Amino acid sequence: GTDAPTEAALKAERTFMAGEKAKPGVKELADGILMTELTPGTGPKPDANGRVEVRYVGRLPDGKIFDQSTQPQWFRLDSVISGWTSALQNMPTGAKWRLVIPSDQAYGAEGAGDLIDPFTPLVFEIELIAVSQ
Repeated sequence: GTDAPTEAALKAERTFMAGEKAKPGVKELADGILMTELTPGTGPKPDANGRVEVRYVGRLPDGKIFDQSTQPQWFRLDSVISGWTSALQNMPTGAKWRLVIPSDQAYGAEGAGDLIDPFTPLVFEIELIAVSQ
């Protein structure tokens, strides 16, 4: 119910992100997003202004699920957090990816009220079911 000093919160985010970056098989995509491939795919990749149909689980660094799909769900890439916009352009239909997204590519300093604190990196597991224009 109260915010950690930026100094401490930023340090915690940086050490979390650096730890994830060092893990085996992790690829650093644009803008600091870290990807681990659970399952490869060989289908189409989405355009920056296209749509993705996904299953997903979104977690805080301590594991807490803050949002998840209940069925495959369509999103516009130009209308989601910027970490999805950039990272998912790399993702072929059929793949299952783990993404670790720095807070400046997610909800940043503002967070999401009391649901996501300022300076919180996010961990997603995403299955790409389909893409479209």
